[PDB]
Amino acid sequence: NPFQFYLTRVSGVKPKYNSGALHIKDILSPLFGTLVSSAQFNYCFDVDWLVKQYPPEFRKKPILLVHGDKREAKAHLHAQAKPYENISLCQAKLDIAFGTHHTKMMLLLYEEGLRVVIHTSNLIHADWHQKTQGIWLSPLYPRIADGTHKSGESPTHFKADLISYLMAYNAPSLKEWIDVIHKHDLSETNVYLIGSTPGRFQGSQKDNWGHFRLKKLLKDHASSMPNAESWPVVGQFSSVGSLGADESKWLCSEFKESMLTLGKESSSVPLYLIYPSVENVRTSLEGYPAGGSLPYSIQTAEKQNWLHSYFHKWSAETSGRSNAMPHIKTYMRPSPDFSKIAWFLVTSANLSKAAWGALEKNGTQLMIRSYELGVLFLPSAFGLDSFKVKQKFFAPMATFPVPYDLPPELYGSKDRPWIWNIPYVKAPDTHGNMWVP
Ligand SMILES: Cc1ccc(C(=O)O)c(C(=O)O)c1
Repeated sequence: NPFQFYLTRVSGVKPKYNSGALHIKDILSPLFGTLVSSAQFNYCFDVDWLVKQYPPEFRKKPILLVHGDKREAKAHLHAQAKPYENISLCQAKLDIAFGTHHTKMMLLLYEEGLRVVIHTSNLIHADWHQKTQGIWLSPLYPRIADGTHKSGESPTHFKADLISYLMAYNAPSLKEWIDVIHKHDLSETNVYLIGSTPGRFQGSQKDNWGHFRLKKLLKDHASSMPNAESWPVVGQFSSVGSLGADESKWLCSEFKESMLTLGKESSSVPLYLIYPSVENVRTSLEGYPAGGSLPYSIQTAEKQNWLHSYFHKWSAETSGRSNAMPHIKTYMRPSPDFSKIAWFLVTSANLSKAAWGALEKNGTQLMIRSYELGVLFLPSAFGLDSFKVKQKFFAPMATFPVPYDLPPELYGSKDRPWIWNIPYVKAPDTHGNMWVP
């Protein structure tokens, strides 16, 4: 395949559904490279568990943990890392309130080159056990020979864009990784980087991040087709923020507007949002505890009941993962019959203004609260006009492996979105348990 898009291994499904899936131990294996140093960007870490995922021969190499924790939470992370003298920490600044360091990325420096992994999983056992998660693996990037002056840049601008993303941290430990990236040849990269970083961006800087970055890439590197108004937008996520009193406040006015962009010329487009129902969670491999990783609060949900008419069940027969609750986040643009897609994005970004950005000051300023990162697959970057949808995820390689079922199925009249902080006590889950948060 050209795409290098993988799901994580799921315990408790038949082995055919893990054929070609990746566990964290596979990513860190000596088969992927002879590790010299690594950086782990994430939200949540179990350091004892993380260190055991590295092969023993690599377990003492330097590891940088890039996190967003403050106050008592920051102290706990430092206490976790203290027994491991090779572990350094970088606290990403979060100077806008209610922001999160949500980016999930590995930088892996080898004797043979450099690899970048952009994925969706926290660095805890539960996130790699029975969930649907997504991974993009970069090629092995060779070092540019000293004395040679080359850009090492790809047609998607990935090298400069990744450096720009890291520069926004203003962190000395990350300037070291910027210098590593500068020394490597990333020209084989066929995906576009879509990041979010905290700030208030005006003028052209608006196009650097969040949903305006997606809009700019779709304008410059995708083309509109006849009947484009008939091509739906699909968003699929594990958390929902406060979107406003109706769809015109943000969802259908600016978020959907960016996602429906195609080409440079200047809405009826259907919007499908995929988010687990209570029933999906109750009968999952984990049962109700899967809902601990599906944060949608009752306080937020009750403000926006209009939103739930957009909601569609989680179903993933194609990858054997209907019962592996999603922590992956994906966005894509299928054709009216769902047989082709105009693009596909895997990202950390949930359905949230904090992640994607919200316009302020009469539309002159894009405000983002959080760090997010994803990769965008555009047909043009592969010499194609569209991607065919892979019929069965694990069975021409111009076919993109969409990990869940199409078309998405609307919630039934008695279905409700999973809301994590209310009790579910009238029907036991897979393990015979009730949920009382
Ligand atoms: C509210 C929140 C906080 C952290 C995460 C995460 O990094 O897992 C999530 C998620 O992605 O569901 C959601």
